[PDB]
Amino acid sequence: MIEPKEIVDPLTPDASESVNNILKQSGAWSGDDKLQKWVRVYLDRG
Amino acid sequence: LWIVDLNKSDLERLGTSWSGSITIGDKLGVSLNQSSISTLDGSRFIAAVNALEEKKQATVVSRPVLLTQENVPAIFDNNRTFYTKLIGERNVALEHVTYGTMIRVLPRFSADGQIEMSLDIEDGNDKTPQSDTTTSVDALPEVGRTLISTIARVPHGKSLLVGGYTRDANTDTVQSIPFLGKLPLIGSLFRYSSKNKSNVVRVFMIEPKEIVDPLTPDASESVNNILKQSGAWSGDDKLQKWVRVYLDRG
Amino acid sequence: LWIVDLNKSDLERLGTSWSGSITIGDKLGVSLNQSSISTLDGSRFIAAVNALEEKKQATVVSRPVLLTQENVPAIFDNNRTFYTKLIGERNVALEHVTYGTMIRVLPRFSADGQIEMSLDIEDGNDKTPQSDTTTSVDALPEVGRTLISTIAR
Amino acid sequence: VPHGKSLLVGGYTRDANTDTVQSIPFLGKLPLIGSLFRYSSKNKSNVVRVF
Amino acid sequence: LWIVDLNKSDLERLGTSWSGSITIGDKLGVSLNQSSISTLDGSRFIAAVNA
Repeated sequence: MIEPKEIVDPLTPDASESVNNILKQSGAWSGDDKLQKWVRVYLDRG
Repeated sequence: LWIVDLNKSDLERLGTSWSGSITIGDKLGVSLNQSSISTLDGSRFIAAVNALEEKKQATVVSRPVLLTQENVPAIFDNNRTFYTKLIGERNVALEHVTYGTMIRVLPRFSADGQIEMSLDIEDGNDKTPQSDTTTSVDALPEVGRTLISTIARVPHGKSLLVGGYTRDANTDTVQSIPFLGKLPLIGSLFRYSSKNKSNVVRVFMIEPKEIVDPLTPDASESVNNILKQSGAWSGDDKLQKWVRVYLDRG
Repeated sequence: LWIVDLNKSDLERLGTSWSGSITIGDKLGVSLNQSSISTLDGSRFIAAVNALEEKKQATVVSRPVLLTQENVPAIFDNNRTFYTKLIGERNVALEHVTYGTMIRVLPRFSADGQIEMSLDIEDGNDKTPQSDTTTSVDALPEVGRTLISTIAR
Repeated sequence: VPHGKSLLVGGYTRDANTDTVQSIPFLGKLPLIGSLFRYSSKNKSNVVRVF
Repeated sequence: LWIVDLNKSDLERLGTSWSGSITIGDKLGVSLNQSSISTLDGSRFIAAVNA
């Protein structure tokens, strides 16, 4: 079966906001690390 | 680029299954649920019992980041090469396969401030067959890949869903002996029942943004805090400071 | 694109089947429902009994999603490659087969607001023969595919 | 880049968390004997590479 | 050019897993969580423990 549709708006909530809820729930989150926060602060700027 | 991958599973087996042969007084023999009887003539009845109850869960979130300019093609690549020895005589060669994450993008600003991109995404890994059989030592890395080629246009700071894949499944079997499987307290030794369930989700998301400022704090300042915290710092050495004073001038 | 796959089954065997040989006083022998008697001369009668009653059910729902623009061909691909070692001498090569889900679409808006598409769908998987025989260790992945090529609006 | 400043060119992160639980269906729920039949594993990783 | 690479991990296994064969009076045999019984007919039950 085929079901097409037209996209006019971006994702809500953002792609970087739904991932931070997956990592906190599954327990794989490491944004609170003392050693890795010196470099992950560049990538998670937004 | 975000690559989110989730899994879930369930499994339960409980029951027996009778299959064997017998020999009754070297003049007549009785088989049960078999095809070959002669090579299993000296054996006996087998009551294979199964009991298991399994749960599972797995999340993987991977993210490559790449920086480029307007109208300039860029490549990020993180691969793995597998070399094999084709023992010929004439055109002897080292043949190789390659698999891994790979992005090739060509960004461009529109008139409104949105960013249009021409994407070529590949995300592959190595699928493993059973390790106990002989085909794990030869040149058989079963590779599974995932290719996406499209064109999307996102505003500055927002995001779009480019690809995706879901899969749901549920199987269940029930076996029994026709009359003995309905006994009240003895009939549990003859039935059999299995189940299965899985839920897989993979998505690909794109989030571009515009860079106008350099890093703050500097790249040589965030590294000196990593080396001091992890204990790998050697800028206080008596012997290596005569040469490391040229490189760490700033 | 939705790919729905359902199954159902039923099975019941119940009964015996007699097939064997005998030797009566080293001067006459009696066979029963056989063709070869000489290589089964030292054996006996066999009463193969079968008893089974099986039910089954299986559902699979798979769904690939792809995003593109007007008049732009796009590809989604989720495959699996099987490498084999053809031990030749001259044109030695790694030969490979490939199977998996694959969509190639070319969307286009009509004048009324409907979306016409030019589809090329492939959905394949790996069929498995009996594991106990020797042909499970060589390069025999029996592949079954499903190809569809059409135009819909 | 300006003179003396810096820029982030590449990058890669990866996070993972798996956990399995196996048991025997009835013997795995005994109070003091049922520990000899269960099984449980875990895993976690966090990788960061930058250029 | 700076190339920074960090890692982290965690792992814990605890439990048993029963898989073996038996022979009861040379007329009937019982397997448990196996596929091949004939080449493991002279063996016993195995309780693989992990910690």
